[PDB]
Amino acid sequence: KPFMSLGISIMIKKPQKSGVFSFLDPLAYEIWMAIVFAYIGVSVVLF
Amino acid sequence: VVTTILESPYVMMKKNHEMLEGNERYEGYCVDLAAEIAKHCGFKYKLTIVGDGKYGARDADTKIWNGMVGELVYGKADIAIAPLTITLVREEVIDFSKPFMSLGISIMIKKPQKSKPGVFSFLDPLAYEIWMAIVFAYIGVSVVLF
Amino acid sequence: PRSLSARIVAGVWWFFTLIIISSYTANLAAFLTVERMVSPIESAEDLSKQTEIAYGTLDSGSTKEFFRRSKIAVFDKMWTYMRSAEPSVFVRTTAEGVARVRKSKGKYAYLLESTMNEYIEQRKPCDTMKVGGNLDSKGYGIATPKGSSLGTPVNLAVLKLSEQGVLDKLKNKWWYDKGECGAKK
Amino acid sequence: AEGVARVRKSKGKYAYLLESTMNEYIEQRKPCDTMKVGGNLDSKGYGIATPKGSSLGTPVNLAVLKLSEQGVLDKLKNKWWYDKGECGAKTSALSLSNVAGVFYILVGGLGLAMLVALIEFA
Amino acid sequence: PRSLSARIVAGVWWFFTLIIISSYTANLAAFLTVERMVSPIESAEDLSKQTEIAYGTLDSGSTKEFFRRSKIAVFDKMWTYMRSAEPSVFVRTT
Amino acid sequence: LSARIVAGVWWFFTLIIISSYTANLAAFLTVERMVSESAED
Ligand SMILES: C=C(C)[C@H]1CN[C@H](C(=O)O)[C@H]1CC(=O)O
Ligand SMILES: C=C(C)[C@H]1CN[C@H](C(=O)O)[C@H]1CC(=O)O
Repeated sequence: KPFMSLGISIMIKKPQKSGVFSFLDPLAYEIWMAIVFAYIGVSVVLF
Repeated sequence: VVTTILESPYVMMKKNHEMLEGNERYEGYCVDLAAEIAKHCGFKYKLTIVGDGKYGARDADTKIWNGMVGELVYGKADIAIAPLTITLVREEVIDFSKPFMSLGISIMIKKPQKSKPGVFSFLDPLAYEIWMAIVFAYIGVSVVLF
Repeated sequence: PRSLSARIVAGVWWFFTLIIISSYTANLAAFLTVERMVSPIESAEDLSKQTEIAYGTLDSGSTKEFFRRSKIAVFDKMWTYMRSAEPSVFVRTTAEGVARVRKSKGKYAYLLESTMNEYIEQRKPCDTMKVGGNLDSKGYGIATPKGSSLGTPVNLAVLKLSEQGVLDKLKNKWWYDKGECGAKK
Repeated sequence: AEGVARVRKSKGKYAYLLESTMNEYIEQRKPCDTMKVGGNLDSKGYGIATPKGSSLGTPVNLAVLKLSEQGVLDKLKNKWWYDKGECGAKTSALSLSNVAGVFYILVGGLGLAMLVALIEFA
Repeated sequence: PRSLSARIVAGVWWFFTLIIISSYTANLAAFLTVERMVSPIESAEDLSKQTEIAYGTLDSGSTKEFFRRSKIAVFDKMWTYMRSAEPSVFVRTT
Repeated sequence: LSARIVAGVWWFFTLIIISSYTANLAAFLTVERMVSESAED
């Protein structure tokens, strides 16, 4: 009689997921490039 | 002779069972399964419900097995196809085939309705840790501007 | 007037509370979308550690004998409770246990094998459910008298039907296919 | 080991079909980038094999059932699977550190602004 | 200006309406997230298995005979409920 | 009039930005609640 019960399964690779940077990620680093260039670009116009 | 027991959805009486006869007045999992086993072994069979309506158990003082296992040991039936748990106490008196269904003891409870959130649940989207920290930053900004 | 330091501080703080409130809206939207509820009794140890929620098994069968013959701390404690519980916590039939759960107003928990539990979970008015993983690993088998001529063929037959996936199909036939609540203003 | 290594070196392009036991084992092993998904495709089991018609068959059978009912097999599994697990072993929907780092960059702002003020009056 | 009583009033009120509008945005987003999900169709075949909503055909015609003479897992189950249903689920006309 | 419309359109700008942020983050946490069920895939 089975001393251990099992079944055929599927093994897949799931990457580990990991701050201020994480709060910056939905901005995707491109808000610092676009919104800041537009920030100094608006402040230069008002200047 | 195949012994079994009425248990949903293993063995159930058909709606029209009063006008039916033989093995055609029974339906369920164990019925189709019994049909399959009988087809593989190639024998004619007759489905019978256990007399006392019990499962295999031995009484302590009398040492007499009741139920379907009792019907097997005492030669009242030739095979038992039912939701019968394979146990050691049963395996000592009769022979079990390999499990055709795997199970285990579980817990059946009633679905609880969500308790009222109150004052502490609307906070949850902003953690108590985050409340303490947002307050530390609150007084930490107001001290700098100071 | 306008100060540069206080301006940029106010700015960083503004961005801050922005991140904060966006996170709040996000998390609340998530809570409302999924509406996941914490399990009332999750672990099997939660029944043994509390005396408020009653729990029991059938008056006879392999489950009751599993608690009777158990040397496990949790399961032994549970059996110790169930044997000493007044009024009677044991039931005669499965239907009686289920009816006791539904008429208990959530005060009674029914310890039953996963199969019937999965079945009743599919029956109206669908107010019952299975919580946590199984307490053990067992199985149902076709019984034959000791030294029967039918033992060898039934043994080979079960394996044949299982490997070709007929057992899983039949189980789906009588459990989840005719099941009232399937697939889990 | 080859299948697992092929999953890990495949960059997620390869999926390994294996028995649930070994999968549960590897899911507990470093670098810990692998996992089991979905329920089992079927229901099988491991058993103690004896030559056909052996004198040892019946006692080992009853022995297996005996050990199983007293729960030694499951304890043994916890011992060799989940007790030493490097990956496995504080789960909530929210973690502060996502919204928290801004506290630190804000402190960067407070210190720098304070600093430029100090150099402004100096 | 800096009046503290009125200031803390404005702050607490700001936070209050803040939480409120966040709750509205969240709830509306959730609502609109639920709306476009798949409605029961073959799950209405699972809904045919749910007994809260009654469902039926004409008392005579090709549809009723489609359910009567059906060997399909779903449609036959539907017939099994409809013939045994209390109260009667069949209608005379469209 | 110049700086006025500049500040106004900029207001709309950062408004759309923070709205996109809140929306995307809502998707993030909703997906976090959500799981990754069939083996037939
Ligand atoms: C339904 C009954 C009384 C039987 C069926 N299988 C289990 C058995 O074989 O013992 C019993 C249930 C239980 O013990 O909870
Ligand atoms: C419109 C009616 C009553 C007729 C038309 N064709 C079907 C028939 O041939 O019976 C009926 C509709 C139905 O049975 O759903």
